[PDB]
Amino acid sequence: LRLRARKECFDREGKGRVTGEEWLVRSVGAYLPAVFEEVLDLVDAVILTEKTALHLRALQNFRDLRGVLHRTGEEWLVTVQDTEAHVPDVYEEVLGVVPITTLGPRHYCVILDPMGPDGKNQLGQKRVVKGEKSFFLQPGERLERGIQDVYVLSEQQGLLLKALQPLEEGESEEKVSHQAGDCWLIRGPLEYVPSAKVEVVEERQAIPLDQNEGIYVQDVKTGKVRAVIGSTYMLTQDEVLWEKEL
Amino acid sequence: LRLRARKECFDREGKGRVTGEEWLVRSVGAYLPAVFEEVLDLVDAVILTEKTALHLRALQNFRDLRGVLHRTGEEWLVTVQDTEAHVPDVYEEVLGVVPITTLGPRHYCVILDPMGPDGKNQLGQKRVVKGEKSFFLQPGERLERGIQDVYVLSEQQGLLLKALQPLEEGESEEKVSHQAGDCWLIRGPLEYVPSAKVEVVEERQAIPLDQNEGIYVQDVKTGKVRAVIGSTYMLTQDEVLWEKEL
Repeated sequence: LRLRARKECFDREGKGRVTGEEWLVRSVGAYLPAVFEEVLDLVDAVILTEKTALHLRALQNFRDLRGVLHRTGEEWLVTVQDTEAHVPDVYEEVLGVVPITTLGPRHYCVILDPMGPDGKNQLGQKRVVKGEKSFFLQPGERLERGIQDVYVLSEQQGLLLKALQPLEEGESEEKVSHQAGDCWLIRGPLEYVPSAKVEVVEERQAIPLDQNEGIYVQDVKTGKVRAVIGSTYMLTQDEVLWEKEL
Repeated sequence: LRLRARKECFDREGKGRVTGEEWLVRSVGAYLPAVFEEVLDLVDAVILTEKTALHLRALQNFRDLRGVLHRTGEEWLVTVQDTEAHVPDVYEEVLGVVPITTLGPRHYCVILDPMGPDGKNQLGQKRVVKGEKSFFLQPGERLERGIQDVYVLSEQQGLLLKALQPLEEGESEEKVSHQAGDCWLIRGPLEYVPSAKVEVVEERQAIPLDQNEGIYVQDVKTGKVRAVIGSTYMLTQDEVLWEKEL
C-alpha cells in the first residue's frame, strides 16, 4: 500500500516521515491508513518466472529487503532466486520486464558493451557467448544481430576470416598469431563461430573437379597465375579466379 | 529549495545574507521559508549515469560540497564518482549534459585543443586517442571528424603518409625521422592509425601481375621511367603510372 506524508511525523513502520515522503506498506490484509497517511493505490508484485526478469533503477539512495544499497541512477536485474515476485519500491523506478536470452547448441550472440567485474558497462567493447547458455541481458547491453547461428561446415565448405584486431597467438583454433587485416581460410568437418576479434569475410564453396579438368587461378600476393586441375580443390586464402582470353 | 534574501539578515544555514542573495536548501522533506526568505522553485538533481556527465560553469567565486573552489568563468565536468546526482548551485550555471565518448578497438578520435596539465585548453593543438577508451570530452574540446575508424590493412594494401610536422625519430612505426612535407608508403599485415603529426595522403591498392605482364612506372624524384613486370608489385612512395605512346 503506497502512502504519502502530509505532515512531519512517525508512521506505524516507525520511520521518521518528512512531508511529501512516500513508502510501501508490506502488511497483508485489511489496513487502516493513519490520519497523516494518505491512500494512493495497491501495488502488485511483478511476476517472476525463470523465463522472466524485472529491470529496476533507483530514484535516490535507499536499501532493499535483501540489504543491498542502491545509489541514484543504478540499475539491476531482479532474478527469481531473490523473490518469486518482487514488489517495486517508491524509489525503485521500473524500466520493464526482461525476457531471458536462450541459446541453442548452434546459436551464439555478441553482447555490446559487456558487463564488467566493476558492474559498470564496458564502453566500446563486445563479448561473444555460446554453449546453450540462457541468460537475461545486463542493463545497457544489446545484441548486434540477435543470436547468430553457428557456421557448421564440412570438408567441402570453407570460410575466409580476417583479423580486425591484431595479434592472437591463442584463442585461434590453429593457435597461430596474425597481423592486423590479413586474411586466412578455415576448412574441415567442424562447426565454427567468429571470435570477438576475427571477422568473417566470405564463404568458400566446393569446386568439383575431375581428371583432365580444372580452373585457372591467380596468387594475388605475387600475381602467380596457374591452372589447377584433377582432384577437387577449394581456393586458398589468397588465390582468386583468373580468366582466359582466347 | 532555491531562495532569495529580501533584506539583510541571517538564514537558517547561518550564512550572512546580503539583499538579493540566492542560496540552496539542502534539507529533505517539508520546509518552512523564513519571513525574509522567498520561495522560488524545487531544484532536481541531474541524473548521472556512467554514460552521462554534467557540464557546469561558475557565475562567481564559491565552493562546492567537495570543497573545490570555483573562480568565475571556470568550467568542469561532473563525474559519477563525485555524486550519483549532483544538485546545481545558484552560482553553478549548467551548460548541459555531456554524453560519454566510447571507442571501439578499430576506433580512434582526434581532440582539438586537448586539455593541459594546467587545466586550461591548449590552443592550436590536437591529440589522438585510441584503445577502446571511453571518456567524456573536456570543456572547449571537440572532435575533428567524429571517431575515425582505424585503417586496418593487409600486405596487398598500402597507405601513403606525409610529415606535416618535421622530425619524428620516435613515434613512427619504422622509428625513422623525416623532413617536413616528404611522403612515404606504409604496408603490411597490420592495422594502422594516423599520428597527430603525420597525415594520410592516398591509399595504394593491390596491382595483380603475372609473368610476361606488368606496367610502366616512373620515378618522379629522378624522372626514371621503367617497366615493372612479373610478380605483383604495389607502387612505392614516389613511383607513379607512366603512359605508353604508340
